Amino acid sequence: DPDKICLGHHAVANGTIVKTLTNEQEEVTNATETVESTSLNRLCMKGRNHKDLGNCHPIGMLIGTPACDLHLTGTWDTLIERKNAIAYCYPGATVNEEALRQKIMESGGISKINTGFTYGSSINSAGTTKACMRNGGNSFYAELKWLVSKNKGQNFPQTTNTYRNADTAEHLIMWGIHHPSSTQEKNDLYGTQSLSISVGSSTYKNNFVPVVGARPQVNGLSSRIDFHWTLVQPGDKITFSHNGGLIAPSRVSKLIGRGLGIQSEAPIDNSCESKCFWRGGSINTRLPFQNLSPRTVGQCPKYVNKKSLMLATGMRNVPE
Amino acid sequence: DPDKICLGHHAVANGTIVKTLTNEQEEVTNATETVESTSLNRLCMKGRNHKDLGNCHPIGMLIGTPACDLHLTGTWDTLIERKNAIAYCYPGATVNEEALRQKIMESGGISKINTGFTYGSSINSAGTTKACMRNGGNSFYAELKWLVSKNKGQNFPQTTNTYRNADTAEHLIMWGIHHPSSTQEKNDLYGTQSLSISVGSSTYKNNFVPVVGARPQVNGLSSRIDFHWTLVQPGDKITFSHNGGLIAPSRVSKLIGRGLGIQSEAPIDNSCESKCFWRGGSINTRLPFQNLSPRTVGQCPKYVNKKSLMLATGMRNVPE
Amino acid sequence: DPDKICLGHHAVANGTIVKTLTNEQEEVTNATETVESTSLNRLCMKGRNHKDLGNCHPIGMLIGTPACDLHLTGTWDTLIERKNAIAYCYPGATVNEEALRQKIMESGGISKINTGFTYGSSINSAGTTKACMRNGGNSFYAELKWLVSKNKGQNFPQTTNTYRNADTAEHLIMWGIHHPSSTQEKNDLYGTQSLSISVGSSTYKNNFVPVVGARPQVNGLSSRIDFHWTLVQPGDKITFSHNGGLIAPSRVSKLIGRGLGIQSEAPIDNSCESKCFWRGGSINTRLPFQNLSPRTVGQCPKYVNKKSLMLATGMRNVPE
Amino acid sequence: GLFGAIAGFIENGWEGMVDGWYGFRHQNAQGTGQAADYKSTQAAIDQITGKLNRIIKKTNTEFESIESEFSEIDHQIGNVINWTKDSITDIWTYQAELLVAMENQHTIDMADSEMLNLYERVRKQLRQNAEEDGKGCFEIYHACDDSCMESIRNNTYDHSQYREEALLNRLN
Amino acid sequence: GLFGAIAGFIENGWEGMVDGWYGFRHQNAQGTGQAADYKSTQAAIDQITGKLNRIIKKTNTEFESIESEFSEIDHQIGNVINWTKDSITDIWTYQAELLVAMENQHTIDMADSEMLNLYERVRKQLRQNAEEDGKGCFEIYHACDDSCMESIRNNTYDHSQYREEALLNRLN
Amino acid sequence: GLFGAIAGFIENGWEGMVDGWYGFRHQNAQGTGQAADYKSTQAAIDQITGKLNRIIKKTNTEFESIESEFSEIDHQIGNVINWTKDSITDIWTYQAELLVAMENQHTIDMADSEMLNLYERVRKQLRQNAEEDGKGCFEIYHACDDSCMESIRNNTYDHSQYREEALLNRLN
Ligand SMILES: *[C@@H]1O[C@H](CO)[C@@H](O[C@@H]2O[C@H](CO)[C@@H](O)[C@H](O)[C@H]2NC(C)=O)[C@H](O)[C@H]1NC(C)=O
Ligand SMILES: *[C@@H]1O[C@H](CO)[C@@H](O[C@@H]2O[C@H](CO)[C@@H](O)[C@H](O)[C@H]2NC(C)=O)[C@H](O)[C@H]1NC(C)=O
Ligand SMILES: *[C@@H]1O[C@H](CO)[C@@H](O[C@@H]2O[C@H](CO)[C@@H](O)[C@H](O)[C@H]2NC(C)=O)[C@H](O)[C@H]1NC(C)=O
Ligand SMILES: *[C@@H]1O[C@H](CO)[C@@H](O)[C@H](O)[C@H]1NC(C)=O
Ligand SMILES: *[C@@H]1O[C@H](CO)[C@@H](O)[C@H](O)[C@H]1NC(C)=O
Repeated sequence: DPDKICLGHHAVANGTIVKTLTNEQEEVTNATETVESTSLNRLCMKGRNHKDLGNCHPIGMLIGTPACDLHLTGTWDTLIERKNAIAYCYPGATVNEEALRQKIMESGGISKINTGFTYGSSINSAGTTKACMRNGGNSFYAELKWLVSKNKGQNFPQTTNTYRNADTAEHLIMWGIHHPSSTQEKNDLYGTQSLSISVGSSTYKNNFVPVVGARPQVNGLSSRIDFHWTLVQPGDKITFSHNGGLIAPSRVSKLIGRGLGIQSEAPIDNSCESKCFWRGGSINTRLPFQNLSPRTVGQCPKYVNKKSLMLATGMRNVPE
Repeated sequence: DPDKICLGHHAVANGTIVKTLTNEQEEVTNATETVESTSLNRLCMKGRNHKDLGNCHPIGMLIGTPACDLHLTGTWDTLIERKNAIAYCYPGATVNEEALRQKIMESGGISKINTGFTYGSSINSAGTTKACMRNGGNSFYAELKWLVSKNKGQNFPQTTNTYRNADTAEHLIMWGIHHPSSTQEKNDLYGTQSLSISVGSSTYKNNFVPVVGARPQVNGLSSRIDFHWTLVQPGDKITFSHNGGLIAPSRVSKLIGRGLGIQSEAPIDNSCESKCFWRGGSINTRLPFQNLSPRTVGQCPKYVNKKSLMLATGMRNVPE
Repeated sequence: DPDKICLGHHAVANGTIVKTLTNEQEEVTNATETVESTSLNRLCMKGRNHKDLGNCHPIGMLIGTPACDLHLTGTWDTLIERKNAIAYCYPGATVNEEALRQKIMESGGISKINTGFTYGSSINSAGTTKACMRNGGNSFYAELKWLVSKNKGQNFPQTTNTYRNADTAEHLIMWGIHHPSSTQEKNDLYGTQSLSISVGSSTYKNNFVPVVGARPQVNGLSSRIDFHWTLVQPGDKITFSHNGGLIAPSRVSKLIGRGLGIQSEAPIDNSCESKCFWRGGSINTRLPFQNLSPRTVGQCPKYVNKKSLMLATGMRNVPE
Repeated sequence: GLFGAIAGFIENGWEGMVDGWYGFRHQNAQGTGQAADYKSTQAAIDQITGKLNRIIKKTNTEFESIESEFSEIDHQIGNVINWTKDSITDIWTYQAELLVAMENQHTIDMADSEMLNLYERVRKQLRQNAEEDGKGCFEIYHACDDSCMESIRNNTYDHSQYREEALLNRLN
Repeated sequence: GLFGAIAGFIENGWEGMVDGWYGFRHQNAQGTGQAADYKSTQAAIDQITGKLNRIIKKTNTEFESIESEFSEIDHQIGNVINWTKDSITDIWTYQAELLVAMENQHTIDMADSEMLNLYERVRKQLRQNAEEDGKGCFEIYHACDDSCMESIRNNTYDHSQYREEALLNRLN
Repeated sequence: GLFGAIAGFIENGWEGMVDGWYGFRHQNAQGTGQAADYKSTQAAIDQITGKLNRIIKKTNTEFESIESEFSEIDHQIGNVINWTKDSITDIWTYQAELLVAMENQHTIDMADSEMLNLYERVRKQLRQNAEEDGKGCFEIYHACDDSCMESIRNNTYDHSQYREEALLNRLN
């Protein structure tokens, strides 16, 4: 009877199912996942000079809503925006709002520069409201001035103010137009005269008229302050000509360098690091694909419409 | 003892390293590059009826800046725009500037058609400036007219100018609004009256008010002329209603067919042909990929984030 | 001398040519097409609550052009727009036209809500024209009343009309502005007075002035009625303050849910079912690729720049 | 080819074999015959069916219009859309060409491998009773009648029975 | 499969072989034994490790937001972004599916090739001293003790040493 | 490798074979021989030429500018273009890396298969007249002069002419 040598390969009791070019259900000895299905329910901020805005809306940083008092200036490589964050203590909206939010959330910081705007003796330039509370007292947007007639009912004097950008980088300037709730309010604040607000630079020209109208009650007020913005190029002069209704800037903004804007509901964790963020937190997987969200920022696995894609790490399993 | 026949394969002294599915460092007898890393610092213009604008900005062609005097009209399949090209001799800007630039750089030529606009005896239509010099003399945009009061300080008369498109193809009409440096300048040119410019066609309605304001001195002027443009459809009429501040067109433009717009710093070479261009010149490679720039025009290899990708053209190299 | 058993494979007289990694002309026993070249010249609408607008342009549904009288309201999962479809019976266009058309063709229906606008004795709210006809007589856009002053030359009075959005969803409001052909026509219809139309909500503030200028005869008319549109937020109100020239809305629109918008020349077929549509009709292929058009809507094969791409379904064909 | 059988040491295919992809032709004292092999044929067909199942499909992603058939869209966004759609077309055209080229290479080589695996199974079965002629045939060095030829096709041929006869004839 | 060994002429795998992927079982007068083959095992593992190094990776491209989580973007640009992102997802989903399907086919066939390469190496070593049983075993026609069996596994078996004994036993 | 020949049972390549990719070295009484094999060489070169024809090309798709080299485009559409272009670049970089890795694996394995197919063709030609040494050589058990060696290379070698001599030397 001849002696015998037999050649063979290993097998495992329970193999794993993978797909091939030719077979939907190929059993192999081992396989590993290529699509990440799990996220950390935190924003991993280790190694990042990050700013969590909390209830401060990015636009609130430029106009100086009380909620944004800790976020008026600074530097960051990562800026985190939260749901239902406050921009407007006084009711109103910004024209081209989303464009402005995007620019702030792309920034690596904000510097503030004084406009140097002054007002004659017949102007009260410290108009305040119960809608914008600061230090347990009636206040206003930190970076703007509510200009009204010092004497109730008196015509607001014709005023011209100019901001010159003395810097080598562009500045962002914002202003408001007050839309009174009634003719009685308009007359008391600015007088009976017809109101006209002109804004002019090299790169921007526009004209505004306070529209009197009783709007729905928001923060106890039927009036509105609506905001406008433009960029002031290096060396340029922007001129405000007004006789009532202008909410004038006391400072302009400079957006410094670049940063990663994140919109998320996930709490900060300074103990973990990450390069990939979404609404629900951080993705620290080494895998090439993820099925968490098509909406991610940073350096991320690619989104795929797949629960699982198993990569074989062994031969066909042929058990005994 | 026994005669012997041996089967074998070739090897080379100097193999080439390639990457496989399984091996990062596989030595083969030969390989060829798939990623182009080199370019010609030249615009290969053989077989092209090309226009090199040199110091002339595309928009300067339509309004007739002195730099563009030899590029007011023409035909081409390729239009070459250079860095720091001049559009504006009189300091200012065009509203929707990029859209206009791209539309010119998509064209296969420009034709000019007279507006036939005339003006009352109290209008000086030959306004000139030292900012727009020709042959050591004060001049203006060739395709427009600076309308001012003939008598300094007198109210500019209420004027109406209508252009009818008599062609079967759309015409591109441009006009300027003069924004004086001071009230004195405005009064001297147009008088003390309230200035208003209306422009109306079938496809375009707008109103303009000259904005008085000093801007930084550019080409010796703190005043500005800002440009607006629209397309006049075949058979349509466009009407200008103005009482001072309108810079009125002498001619409208017609963009002829289509052509390839190139923005490049590389000099023309009539000896070589190319279908692929970027800022730095021409890509004549037969290779499928390039890592020169993600910004190319024409028929191009695809940009990849790789220095080199070697395709094996031989078996494993197994030297003795 | 010795017995023999021979192993072999089949062949066919007429093999098919496919491409491999290594061979452009590889003959195999059988292959199958992967690129669809053929379409049904019909819109397969089985299992879809569809609306065929025919001669009615989507925008005509909101303003209520005679051609659209059967499509002023309704619900659908699929909306079909045809070539040369009519929006404007009176010559003119909508500002931001394509955006409105896309919103309508994205929708799953239109609801209509009364503005409740009622006008003084000084106003006739039944102005009609030869350009817009139904029931063999001069008429107007169904969803807007043309407001005319009773006496030729007599000033149209200063009128105020407010629409309140009492709903929990945003409403789409449209209005027209008249642009007279002659200075006489302007004074004839709305009086010698300087006409002004203001539209004001919490989120929208705009001002319109009829530009007097002769446009080319379209539908026998030299003047133009241009349309404007905005969204009214839940709980907000939009106010029209006007003294002639306003074409005021009789109803506002609410777009209901979502549907698939199709632009096609192909006739309707309710007998057959499809998930993929283009200009030329329906694509019901099971193949992964198509070369009919890069413009498709629905669940579609991917467009490729290929006539044919044959997938081998057999071995090499080696005939006798 | 990769496995050297089809368009290789097998000179050509059999147009006459209509009942299978692979099979056998024999010559013995009783005459000649042809039969298809079911298992190898079905293994090749099953693998090709697997490819068609994976490849002959579209995504269920619902795409909506971003281009008007019958009207003008904004020129600048239209340029972006044109750049993007032409970029996507170049990717899908390339992916399609590579998929079918790669699959076609693999289909042809897989079919080759199934022919060789049948050839190899028969070689090991016949053991020391037959010799390869290099043409895809085995010269059998014993009397192998219709029932014997059937045992080879059926994978039940017992070399041990014929060994003494075969070795005598092989060595003379 | 492609190389006809794993799920081919090798009936099934050995669950008992826990120290390697490929190996030997022998039978002689002294008894039976099992031993893993290090070189074939390491060749398969190293190639799969290479695939994992290439595949288990993301790009270092820093993407920024073009969609707001908490507010409305322009509807028209939103429609273009939606079309583009869904087109990119369809591409990556397709590419992911093709990558893993192709790699899995190759991984299985590569493991098959390494099994066949070890088998072929032993066949050529044994030369005229052994015969194939068609099940992945060699019947050795001489006394092959534990040292002899180890010499086959170690690739140091000298056929000439046992050739005379082997040919006599084979031919008889 | 997949076919076990190149960087396998063949220890190394021949730098001295400059007229072919594959071939023969021989030794007999008459002298030392070397000759390239034309058919196997041209099969490998033609398959690699096929790949170069497929891969070394660009699309004829005409792309125009959507980014200004020398001026500012709209910031919001600029962000969309940046996202889209970077997404397209990640796809082409990935497709380029996968294409070359897959093609390189196949090129190497294809070249291996052409070596093995030449070796297998020779094994079958020589039949019972030669034995494999396991290093890619055949020890021929009869006088095989330059005409005999040429007949092996040229696929005209008749095993029956030398069989009696060969079996005598092999068995005794
Ligand atoms: C986007 O591409 C489309 C199709 O290539 C362009 O539409 C064509 O425009 C040319 C004019 O140059 C016409 O001759 C064709 O009839 C049009 N074809 C189709 C199918 O519509 C379109 O011009 C491009 N968009 C932009 C903004 O340039
Ligand atoms: C782009 O696609 C997103 C996701 O499909 C759309 O957002 C959804 O819109 C529906 C309304 O039909 C809501 O019910 C969902 O809650 C939204 N989902 C998310 C995650 O926001 C969005 O409408 C699309 N954009 C445009 C302009 O149509
Ligand atoms: C789109 O991406 C380009 C390239 O990354 C951006 O342009 C760069 O901007 C940085 C600002 O930090 C400059 O320092 C670089 O010199 C620029 N490079 C080039 C080639 O232009 C651009 O800012 C991005 N677009 C938008 C709208 O943000
Ligand atoms: C199986 O799973 C992974 C590789 O897929 C690895 O962590 C583990 O070591 C493997 N175990 C084996 C091959 O026994
Ligand atoms: C053998 O083959 C070689 C190479 O193709 C050829 O040149 C030669 O003519 C052949 N020799 C004979 C004698 O047929």
